[PDB]
Amino acid sequence: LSKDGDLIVSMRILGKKRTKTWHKGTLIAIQTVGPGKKYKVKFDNKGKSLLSGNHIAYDYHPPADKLYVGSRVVAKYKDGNQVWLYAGIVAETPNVKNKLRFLIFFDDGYASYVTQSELYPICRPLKKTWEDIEDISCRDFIEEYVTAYPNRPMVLLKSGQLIKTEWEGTWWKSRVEEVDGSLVRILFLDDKRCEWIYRGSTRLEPMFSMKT
Ligand SMILES: C=CCn1c(N[C@@H]2C[C@H](c3ccc(OCc4ccccc4)cc3)CN(C)C2)nc2cc[nH]c2c1=O
Repeated sequence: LSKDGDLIVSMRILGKKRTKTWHKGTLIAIQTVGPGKKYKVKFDNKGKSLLSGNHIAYDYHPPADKLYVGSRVVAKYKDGNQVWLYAGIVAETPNVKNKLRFLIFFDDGYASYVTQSELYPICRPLKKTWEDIEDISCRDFIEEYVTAYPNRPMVLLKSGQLIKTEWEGTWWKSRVEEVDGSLVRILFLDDKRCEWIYRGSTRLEPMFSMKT
């Protein structure tokens, strides 16, 4: 093949690497294989990979208003001063309470708000968009969140409040530092990490009680 719909050899594309981060590259081949197609990408760092349609993204931000809770996307994370692209799911479309940003649940647990300009859309997502999440606890969470929506039990926390927050199987004295839309910044008080957590997460002691 040389076309699959709007996918046409030589164009620019994002591809997913074995490290789970995505990188710009050029689509250099399209080959029917099996019931589907596979998509050969030559990355800018000279490398190459043969990716299924759900592991390439288009080099252009989605028209908001085509995006929705469930939408499969790729988004920027800001590792200190590094910047990585990581695949995720849209948990909130923009509105007043979240200061008109998108809440992205990443494939790997984490959550953060972003903007139309920090989002790339995945080319051929599964129908049930979460079925390609490799981590199971996240595949099930996202399934239940998207299906239930607009039901979203969260706890309300105020800046200053003290709570227990789970971390590697143990519950840590911690403190709430800041709240932003559907996320809170917890400070674990023994070892001094901060962490953003979705306020409906069960790592939060209140939410863990509410939910048993
Ligand atoms: C404050 C944020 C830290 N953080 C994070 N970060 C992760 C970082 C993840 C990542 C990013 C870049 C990577 O590639 C580097 C590289 C790897 C191998 C070879 C070569 C290069 C690899 C992994 C991406 N997801 C989005 C967030 N996840 C969670 C979850 C609960 N809590 C937190 C938290 O606190």
